[PDB]
Order: sequence, then structure tokens, then C-alpha cells
Amino acid sequence: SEEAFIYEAIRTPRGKQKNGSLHEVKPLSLVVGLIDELRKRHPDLDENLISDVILGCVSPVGDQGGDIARAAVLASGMPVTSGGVQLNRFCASGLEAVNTAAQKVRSGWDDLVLAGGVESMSRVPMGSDGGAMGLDPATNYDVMFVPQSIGADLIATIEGFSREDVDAYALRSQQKAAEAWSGGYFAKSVVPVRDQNGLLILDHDEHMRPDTTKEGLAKLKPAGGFDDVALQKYHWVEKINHVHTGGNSSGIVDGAALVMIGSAAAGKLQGLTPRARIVATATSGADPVIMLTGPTPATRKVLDRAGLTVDDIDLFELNEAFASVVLKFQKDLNIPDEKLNVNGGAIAMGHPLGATGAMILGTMVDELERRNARRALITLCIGGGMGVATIIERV
Amino acid sequence: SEEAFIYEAIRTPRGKQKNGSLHEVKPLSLVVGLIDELRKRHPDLDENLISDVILGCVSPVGDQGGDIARAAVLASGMPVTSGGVQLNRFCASGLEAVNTAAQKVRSGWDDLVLAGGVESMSRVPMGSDGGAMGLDPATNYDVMFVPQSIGADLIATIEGFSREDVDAYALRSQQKAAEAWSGGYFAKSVVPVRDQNGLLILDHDEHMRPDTTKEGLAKLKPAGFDDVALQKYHWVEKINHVHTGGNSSGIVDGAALVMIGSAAAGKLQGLTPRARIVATATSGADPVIMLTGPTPATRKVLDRAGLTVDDIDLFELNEAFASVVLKFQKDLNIPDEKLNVNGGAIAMGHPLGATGAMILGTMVDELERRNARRALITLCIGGGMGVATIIERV
Amino acid sequence: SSHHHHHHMPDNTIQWDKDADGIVTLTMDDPSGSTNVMNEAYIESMGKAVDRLVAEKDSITGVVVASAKKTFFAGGDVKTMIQARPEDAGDVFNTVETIKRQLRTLETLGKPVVAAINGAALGGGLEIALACHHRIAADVKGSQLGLPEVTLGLLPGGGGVTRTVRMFGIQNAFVSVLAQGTRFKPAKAKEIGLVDELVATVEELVPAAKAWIKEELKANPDGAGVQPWDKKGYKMPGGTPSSPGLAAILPSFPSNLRKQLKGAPMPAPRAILAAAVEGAQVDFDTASRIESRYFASLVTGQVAKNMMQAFFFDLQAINAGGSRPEGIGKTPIKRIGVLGAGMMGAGIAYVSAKAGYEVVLKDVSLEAAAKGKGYSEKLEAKALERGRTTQERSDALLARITPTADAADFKGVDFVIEAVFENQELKHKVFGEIEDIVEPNAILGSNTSTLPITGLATGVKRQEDFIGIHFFSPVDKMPLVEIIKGEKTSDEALARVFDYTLAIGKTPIVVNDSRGFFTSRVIGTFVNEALAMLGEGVEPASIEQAGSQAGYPAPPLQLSDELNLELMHKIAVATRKGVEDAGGTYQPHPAEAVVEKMIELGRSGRLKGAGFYEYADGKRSGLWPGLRETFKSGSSQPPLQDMIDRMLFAEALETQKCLDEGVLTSTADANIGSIMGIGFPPWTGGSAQFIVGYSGPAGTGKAAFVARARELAAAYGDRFLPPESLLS
Repeated sequence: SEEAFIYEAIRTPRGKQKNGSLHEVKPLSLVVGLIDELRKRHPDLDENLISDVILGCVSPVGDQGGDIARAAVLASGMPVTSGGVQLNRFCASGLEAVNTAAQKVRSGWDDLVLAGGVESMSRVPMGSDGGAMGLDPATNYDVMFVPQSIGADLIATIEGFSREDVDAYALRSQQKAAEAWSGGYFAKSVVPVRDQNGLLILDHDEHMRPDTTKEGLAKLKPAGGFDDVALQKYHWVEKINHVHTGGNSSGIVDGAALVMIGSAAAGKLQGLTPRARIVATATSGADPVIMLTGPTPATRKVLDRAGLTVDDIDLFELNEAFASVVLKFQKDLNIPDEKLNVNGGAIAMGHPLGATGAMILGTMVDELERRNARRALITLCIGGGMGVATIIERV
Repeated sequence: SEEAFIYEAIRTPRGKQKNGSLHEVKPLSLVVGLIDELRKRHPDLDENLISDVILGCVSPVGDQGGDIARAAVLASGMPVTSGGVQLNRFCASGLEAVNTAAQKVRSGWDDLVLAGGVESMSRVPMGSDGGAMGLDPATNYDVMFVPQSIGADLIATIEGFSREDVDAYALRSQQKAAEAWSGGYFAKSVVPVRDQNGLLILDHDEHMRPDTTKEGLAKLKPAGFDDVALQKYHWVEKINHVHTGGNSSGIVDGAALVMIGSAAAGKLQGLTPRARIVATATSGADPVIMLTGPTPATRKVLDRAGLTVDDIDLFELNEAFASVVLKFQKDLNIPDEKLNVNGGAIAMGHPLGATGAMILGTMVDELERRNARRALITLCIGGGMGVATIIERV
Repeated sequence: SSHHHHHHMPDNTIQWDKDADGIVTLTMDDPSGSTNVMNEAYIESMGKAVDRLVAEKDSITGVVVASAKKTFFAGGDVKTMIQARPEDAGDVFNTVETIKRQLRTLETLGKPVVAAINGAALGGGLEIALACHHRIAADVKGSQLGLPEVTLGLLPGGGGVTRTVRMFGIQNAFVSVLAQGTRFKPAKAKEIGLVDELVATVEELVPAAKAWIKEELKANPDGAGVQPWDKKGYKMPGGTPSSPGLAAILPSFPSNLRKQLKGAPMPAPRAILAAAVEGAQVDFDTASRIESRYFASLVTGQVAKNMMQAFFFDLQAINAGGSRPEGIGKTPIKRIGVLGAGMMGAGIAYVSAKAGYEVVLKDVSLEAAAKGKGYSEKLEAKALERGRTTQERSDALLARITPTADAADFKGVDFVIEAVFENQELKHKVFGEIEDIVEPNAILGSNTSTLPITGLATGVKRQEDFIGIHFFSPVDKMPLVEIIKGEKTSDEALARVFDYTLAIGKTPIVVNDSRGFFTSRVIGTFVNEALAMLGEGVEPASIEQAGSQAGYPAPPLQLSDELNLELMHKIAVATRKGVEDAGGTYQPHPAEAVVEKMIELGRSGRLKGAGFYEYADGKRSGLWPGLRETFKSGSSQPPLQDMIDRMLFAEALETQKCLDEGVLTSTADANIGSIMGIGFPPWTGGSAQFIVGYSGPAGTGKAAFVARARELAAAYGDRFLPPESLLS
């Protein structure tokens, strides 16, 4: 019934893992800093009309445990009626928070919902929360768990992506991320992080290596029992060609992102102008042993649900967990090169697990307005073999 | 929009914390066991139409970490397209999963959603996840965090609930829970837990003390936060500590599932709706007292559904502390005959992430048994939040 | 809460002796057998004894657990475990819960309990000793300690998993003790921690045990009778699953286990690892109960019944002379003469000299015979650098191998084993020049794999002493000997070769004379099914994966390169002539066109440098890249389970034909022969047990096997049709 609109989408810069600028900043502070930025942009907004806060977090332990979303509500002085809920759908947790917010608004029982995600991987590394599958060898023996690094190499092996092919994509992602920063694309969306005195901590994506060459990517070295376990299911494959290095895989970084979602009546009541409209969402999945092929059926589903095709989409944004995942995605749906991750991706700027989905969502919101384009499709491969896709339309 | 319906609601028995029957059972198994029971009750259901599995969990660490909802999908052999997401809204996590499932159905972009929650507090105790607030003293100093038991004592002090008052409610919770088990009310919905050989592990809520007496409750002993609470509630001189282990929720293990789908999704699978999600709401109150949040959430879910207190046949409020229920009863003038009519967490237990789905499924069964129309389910939440849900029997 | 099995009859097993100091000596002495076994009599006996230890606790200061048998305690009641149906899971759980309830009482008595291990302490017996606070072992010959429950498809259910994990941690207990059921000598048992101290003779055990109790009560008064996991501040070695160091590599243990099992459906190691990890997350009592549920899961399962049938009942019946002719006595062997110094003859000379026999290794040239002895020197070299044998026993072993090239050096030989090239007239000449030089009572053995023994026996005059003694490469690591009985072969020669096989540490099966015998014939159908699937267009990687995931030690195409495709074609030429004499010729197996296409291209196997795999510097390196284009690989993609079933059923159905024709005289020979001879997967219990223990979508049992065989016959050909003997 009600249509869900995006009114604002901001994110922090992404600080690297080793000697990172954000390592001294608690993940709660990253979220609170973005809430304060929303207050600076629209100070006359009635915060009591904010009915929930939904944050994605893949490792909700330690500094990220205890429903970090509710903590952000209390620590930022938001109204106590503004809710606060943490969710975890692995890599898509950021976009799942946005999708759930949009679906809650469409049901007519929520007015204005703040969504996003946060992940301080240098303070809470992935795997810190344990895992019901890692601690249960009775079932882990049967689901055939394999780290996503090997599943990516397997995709390159089956599809025939050479080491030079994945390195060529890694170079393109660096080049497009550098061109986006220098061109001022991220000027209004990346909110610099500061300490309690106002001193600067970080104002750019540290993980970027813009001076990357194809000759340096070839010098890198690729990243017991996992290789033989994968081939037990994909039995027609003799050997896995290990092509993915630290230069063509997503970076481990810290960051947070926020997206404001509400109905048309909610924005009109607060003097807000809609930036884009959530057209459709979809969740699907594929084989969990290869673990990174969920984007294709999820994108196919979100297109049929919205009554659209590839020719109707202006921009495609898939998370750059591994180069072969994106090349496989581009090959399946025949995505033109000029539409795919046009502003670089996680290979250059990093993949802060729970926050990535909201970051690349807000990235497409800005690029649609910058290009004066109409539609964008955002998708992410997920651990456990899942897939999430979302279609936004500029207003 | 598109109406959301409840098609099934089941739960495990609640095993106690000390020398409990469910302590040797992984929380992933408690969920898989409930999934397998749903297959037994409806074998010809096309599981490919289940588009998402949403599970509430408050301490998602160790045996409960790594998106236990997705783990249940893969471990139980559910279709790989069935998703799986864990969410944490503290005590209301179970009802938030049901509410989110219902809202996803109402949006139209989901067909059939499996909701519920799981919590094995004897294996993953409360607080195992740390906490963004408890580890940042600079801001934990201004929020003035006070544990839930002192907020409940503060409620009893302000509203004037005596030690005998809260122990009297504790007695009727043990009594009504015993009458519900003896009457067979829970026969269809409590699925016994069995091992990999089919041997029985637990078939009843073993935290119940049905031989509770007024004299026995008076012998229990009550549980610098008191100073901190009175710094905000400065007109209060002394806090009357009236809550013991006999009038507070019990630490238990358990899990629950609620299948939610549209009218079209049920007709396509040959299913019959048991109840309809009328409205949901989320509000809150002061985060120092914490447990006064269910009152504005209930008023908002009534305003949203176009109903009043007189239109509700059954009220179900989680018995976290007796003073919370007594204040809720006092604020909205809830009659005794309609409030937690089959007992609550004081008798049977409060398995955090699963309680919301358990007490919701309890009301689906009691509406059918009583042939009544409406029920309102609400839970007080930590951090000062509230969640309320209205269902109507179909 | 009782120490007895039934809350609502057999003879007593344990003797009771309390001394003046209050030390009770429980001496296990089952009067119905030679070995203390964890049967119903023991459970009731230890139930009475443990009750008495509690009733007289005020007058008891220590307990010693001893045995009057030659062994300490070895074995459970396999006769009872194999009959446990899934509906009996309640009784199986209650039984192991009662056993461990007794041991937990003995363990928490408040006073030290010492195990006086006088001999083999295996399985339940070690679980008894693990329940004691101190273990003293006698360093006698033949003594072993370990938990071999996994080799019978079971798990240590009397507390073995729970206590080894508490003693050594998850990783060490699983890898070293639990997962492979390794047996340790008393010296090595103390080195890893299973035993605490040793004594020279069994007579010192009980005095040393009572002495340790006296010293423990005086030196450690508060810790006496308290295990490490029952003290405050206990820290599990290597950490608990929640410890950060272990939680990193713990989700990778099932994947390491699936790689070692190569995807085979053996569930026992999966359960042991599950019970170990789940047990380390809880207290000792809850962990022990979890171990009981996994044990009941295995015992009531089918794989455990397969492995119990083969590796306990069938193997014992064989070792007890099941196929050995009755009435015949023992006959010594003084000088073994090996004809031919190939890899077979060299391995025969090694396993014979390692047993103490004097070996005369002959070849056509002294250079060749000496190189065959070098096979034994290189094996003794690797055995010396790893410290498994001494320098003195290695010099005495090689001293018994005498290489030569003169037929006169076969003087005094009373046991001949020919290992020359597979050819009838060659074997006739080789035997003709030595049959009058060896002793007149000498056994004339032929290590032939296909040629009928009756034909080879015509080349000698003492045909009653001619017999087939078929070994398997590598002889130093293959446990079976296939004894083929010719028509004129006497029962005495059969028993003498039988006794020889046990003397060298191998397992024999008796086979009547027939082309292909049993091992060559059955393994041929296994290889033929793979080559057929390759011709049908199946990916070579999928074929090899199907072989490993079925449970075979080596995938089929890899094995074919080792069997030589040239020799594989000669078996096709030979079996062609035999059936042409009867009628209807013979239907050439589809694999024969695949063998020829490989020989025409010049790839005959590992011997010729190239086969289905490319071989560079001896080591095998990847499949032949031209293999996919030659046979159009990928055009046929059947289910992996169909590739697996085609290889398992072909061998199982061929085994049933051998049992019908009289080639084999017992299913024990069939099962152990297929397992130990050609590598049939152990989870099946043997190619004959596989029929009665088949499990899949059709169900379980002989009926489900026939159903699946007919399903395969409709798809892949009527060679999978079941014989009349399996129909009912």
C-alpha cells in the first residue's frame, strides 16, 4: 500500500585493519556520529516520529553486542520511543536492515525508520561470535563448510576466469574508486569521523591503493582439508585454480552507514524531500558449499517481482567480496561493463560486513542523482549461500 | 495491505537452569526439532514457498552465534532459498520476529515466513555477548544503567505494591499454569524434545512449582544502582525491594516457531489460518525503570487497530516481574479474568529470545479453546522499550 | 539411580578381598571365558561390588582393580551389540548409563583407586582403567592398550571419549586415541599418558598398587581419589571450544575428518568428534550422558552391524581355522625358496624373513636377486630412521634373505613360493628345474592371480603339494593371502599354507580353483565399471571422486594404471576362450573398447610412463588432458550416487556368483577377502555383507539391495540383475 522512500543515506569513511585510523573508535561511536550528522542536516525534524532503528551487525559481541541499535538510540539522546533492533544476515545485514525498514513502512505500522549497519572488524573480527555450525561437528560434517575464499576460486575455475582476469577487475575497482573521490562524488555522503575534542581521525577510505598496477597485482601470493571437501560436491572438477589474493578480494575495514526510510506522508510532515523510492526487494540463495552464487537468483527474482528486466536498470552495484563473484554475476545476466560498480567497490574501499549493504545502497542513491539516471539494482552475495537484491528508483 | 495470518505456533517445553533436562541440547537442535514437527503435521507443504526464516535471539554467541536462523535452514534440510536472519530486541525478540514476518508478508515481497526464537540460557547465559553499553563507561555513566530487578522494585515502590501483593500474583501464575497443563490446554503446542534416537528428554515445563504456597513465597529473600536510580527518581526516598526468585521470571531453555503467511500463500498450500495479525506497535519509556514500556505500546497498538481495552478478550503480558504486570493491570484497568489466563514466566520460565513467540502461540490456542475473538500480546523490554501485538481468531 | 541394570541371575565375575589396611582388591575373573568381557555378568558383578564399596566406605581406604586372566580386560559383548535394533535404543542407552554410573561412583569414592593392568586392556577394559586415579601396567609381551571401538563402527561408550578428552584435550584425544582406535604397547602407553608407571612382572602389580595408595594417602591427603577434572580450577588441555585459541581451528576439524575419510559414509568418527566437542562444552556428568546417546546411535545403526560382522565375527572365525581342513596337524617351515625377485618376490621374501623364516631369493641373474633384497634393505632403512626396529633386529632380518641365481641353492627348501611372470609354460619350466632339488615334502606354491591352479600343477609330479599362494602388492602392507586349491591339491598342503599365512602376520582365505579366482575376478568388475563409464562419456574426475567417496582406498582409474592395461587386455583374451567352448560366446564388456583405445594411443599405465594419469618423475601428476576429448567427457552426467552404486553393486553381485559356483566356502572369506584383498570399503562389512546391509532410498536389507540392483539394471544394463539366490 504505502510506498517506501529514501530521504538520506550517509556513511563513515572506511578505516583499514592494520594500523587503522578507526581502531581506537568504538563501533557505537561510529553510529552516533552519523546520527549527529543527520541532526546537523535536518535539525527541525521531529525525532519522536522515528518509530524504529534497525542496524545490521554480523559479529554482535563485545563492543557490538547487547543490541547496538538500542544503544545508539540512548547514547545519542534520541527519544526512548524510537526503538532499536540488531539483525544479522551476514554480508547483506546492511541491506537487509534497509529492506526490512522499507517493508515495515509499506505495512503501514511504522512511520519513519532509520536503518543501516556497523562493523568494527579491527576491534571485533569476524568469527568472534562463534557459530552454531562451527561448534556442532555432527551437522558441520554434512553441510560441507568451506571458507568463501575457496568458493571464489572455484567460481573462477568453473567459469574460466584466469588470474589475469580477476586482477584486471581489481585494477578497475581501484581506478573507479580513485576517480570517484577526486571527482567529488563522495563529498556529501562520507561523513568524517572526529574525536570528543573535534580533532580529525579519518576523512577518507584508507584501504584504497590508487597507485595499483597490473604488474604489482601479479606479484601477490594467493590466499586444512577444505580444497578436497569442495571437490567432493563439485566432483567433475579435478583441481581448483587459486587466483584470489589480497589485491582482488574485499578488504577488512571498519565503518558504519545510515539510511532514513519513511512513507511519503511521513516526509511531507517533516519537510523532507524523497531522494529515491524502494521499488522491490528479494531474498533467495544457491548452493552453500560454493557459498557465493546467491546474487544471480536474487537479482532474477527482484526483477520479475518489479516487472523489470536488465535493460530497464541503469546501474548495477554488487558487493566486491571477490573478483570472480562479480565477473560471474556480469556473465550470467550479461551486465554491460559501464553499468557495474561504476564508483569502485569493496576491493578498493573495503567490506565492513554489517555496514556494506547500506554503504553501497547510499552509493547508488548519490550516483543516480549525479548521473540523472532512473533505476539501480543493489545485490550482495551472502555467507551460507544466500542472496539479497534491491531496486531503487530516483525521485 | 495484504493481510498476514498465523498458520501454526508451537514451542518446546521450558527446561530449568540448574540441572535442567535441556542443558545437554544445543539451541540449534531445539529449533530443528520444531521444524521437523511442522513437517510431521503438514508433509505435503512445498517448502520452496518459505521465503525467509526469522529467529529472535538475545545472546547470539557461541552455540547461538553465526546466524542461527540460517543454520536451522541448512541443518534441517530446508530449501537453500529460505534465507535465515537473526534479530535481537532483547525480551521482545520472539515477538519482533513474528511482527517482522507479518510486516514482510504485508509488504507483498514475501510469501510465507517462518518466525520464532531460541534461547538456551543454561548454555549461553544472559550477558555472554558483552554489550556496547556496558563496555563504554564514558556514556554508561549518563544512561545510569540499572538492572531490571531494581526497576521492578522501583515500580512496586511508586505504585505501592506490597511484598504480599507481588507474591499473590506469583501464586496465581503458578496456579493457572498448573491448571492449564492439567486441563490439556498445552497438548497440541508443546512439542517434547527428543534425542537422535527418539528417546524422551523433556515433555513439560520443569520450572513450574505447582505446590507453591503463600507462606513459602514469604520466606524467600529479595535479590551502587539503588543510589543511581534514586538520583533520577529523586522524590523517592527508599526503594522497597520486594522481588525474589519466586515472583520473577525463571531462567530456562526453550524455542518456539510461528508460521506466518498471506491468504494466498495458505490457499495455495491447502492451509487453514488460525488467527490474523491485526496490528503491531513499538514504543518505549524511561530507560532507568526499563519495565514501564508495555503501557504506551499497548495504547498505540489499540489506537492503530481502532480498538479499546473492552474489545480485547485476552491480555498476555510477559511476567518478567510481578510489579510490571500489576502496574500494567492498574494502568489500563485490565480485569483479572483476562490477564495471563494460563500462567506466565514466573511459573514456566522466560527463555529471552523465544518468549515472544511462546506467549503469542499460547494466545492462539486459548482463543480457539475459549472460542474468543481478540487477544493482545505485549512484553516489557530492556532499555525501556515496548512491543505489543493484536491477533484475531479466524 | 542404581548401579544395576534392572530395578525390578548370572554368575559373579569379581572377587572381593579387603586387607587389614582397608584396601579392597577387586579381581575380575569371568568364569565363562578366558577374557574379562563387558557383558551382563560383569555389569551385575561390578554393580554388587560398587554397592559394597559405598556400604563399607567407613572401613575402606583404597581400591585396587586387578584381573586373574592373562589379559586385564578386553572387549564388549559384541554378540549382544550386533542384535540391538533401533527400537532397543532405550535399552542400549540405559545399559551404558549404568556402566558409567558404576565407574563414576568408583571415581568419586573419596579414596584412591588404582588399576593393576596385567595384560591387554582394550576398549571397555581401558575405560575401566581410565576411571581409576592411577594406572600401573606390566610390560609383558602381547600387552596392548587402546580404544578400538571405532574399528567396529562403535565409539568408546563407557566413558572413554569423555575421559580421554578431559585428560588430553579435544584434538589430542581424538587424533591419537579415539579416531583410529590405535593400540599402544605398555611403553608407548605411558609415554602419551594413558598409563602412569610400569613394572617388570605381573607379580609386582598389586604390591606396587597398594604401595602407591599408601604413599598417596600420606603425601597428597586432600587430593587422594580426586581426578584432575573434579578439582577446582581444572583447565582442559588445549582449551574448551569457547577458548579463543581453539575456537579458531575447531570449525575446521570436521573438514579434516571428511578429507581423511574422503567423503566415505563411515559415521563412527563423525560421532566420536561430535561427542568429544559437545562434551567439552558441559560438565562431566552431562558430557558422559551425551556420549551415551551417540553410542546408542551407532550400535543401533547398520554400519556398526556391518563392521561388527566383518571385523569381529568373520575375522575371528577365519583366525580360528574356519576354512582350515579338519584333522590335519601342524608342520614346521625351515627354509623358504622364492622364485623371482620382482616387487612381489621381494615383498614375499621380506614378510617371510620378518617372521623369522630363512629365505632363499632366486632369480635368473645374481644382479636381479640382489636388487630384490634391496627392497628389504630400503624398508629396514625407513624403519630404522623412524625408530620402530633396532639395529640388531634389522641386521638379523636381512641376514635371513640369501640372494642367488643357482638352482642348487634351493637345497633344503621345504616351502616354495614362485612369483614369476604370469605365463603357464614359464611357470612349468621354473618349477621343473627345482622340484627335484627341494625337500620331498616341500610345498610348491604359485603366486598366480588368474591362471588356473590345476593347469599349473601338471608341470610337477607331486601335484598333491602344488597350491596357489596369491599375495598382493605391496606385500609388506597388504594383509591378505589368497590360497587357491587345485583339484589335486591335498588338505595337508592347504593347512600348511594356511599356517604359513598366520605365521607371517596375514589373513588367509581358501578358494577353489576357477579362472580369476576370487580377488582378480571381483576387482575386475570394479575396474570394468569405471572404464565403461569413461567410454559412456562421464567426466574422469567424477569417476575418481565416485571411487573415493564410495570408500575405496584407491580410485579406479588410478588403480587401472597400476594394474597395467596391457595385462588387463590379456585377461580379456583369456576369458574369451573359456566361455566360447560352452556356448553363446561371451558379451564383451564395454570397458574392453576403452582399454584398446588407450593401448592404441600408447598409454598402458604407470609402468609404461603414461596412462589415464600423466606420470612425471614417478609421481602421479593430474589426469591426462586429452582424456576428455578422446572419450567426449561431460556428455553423460549421471548422479554421483549411481556411479558409486554401479561400482559397489558390480563387485557385490560378482561375489554372490562366486558363492553360488562354490569358489568361496563361506561369507566370512568373501567379506574379509574383499576388504583385505582388493580394498572393499570397511563400512560395508564386505562385498557379501553389503547385500544384507544395503541402505538407501529403497530401504534396508537384502530386499532393498535387489530393488536397487533392478533399478540399475533398467538404466545401465542387465549385468546388474540379481541372481536367483538373492531372490525370495
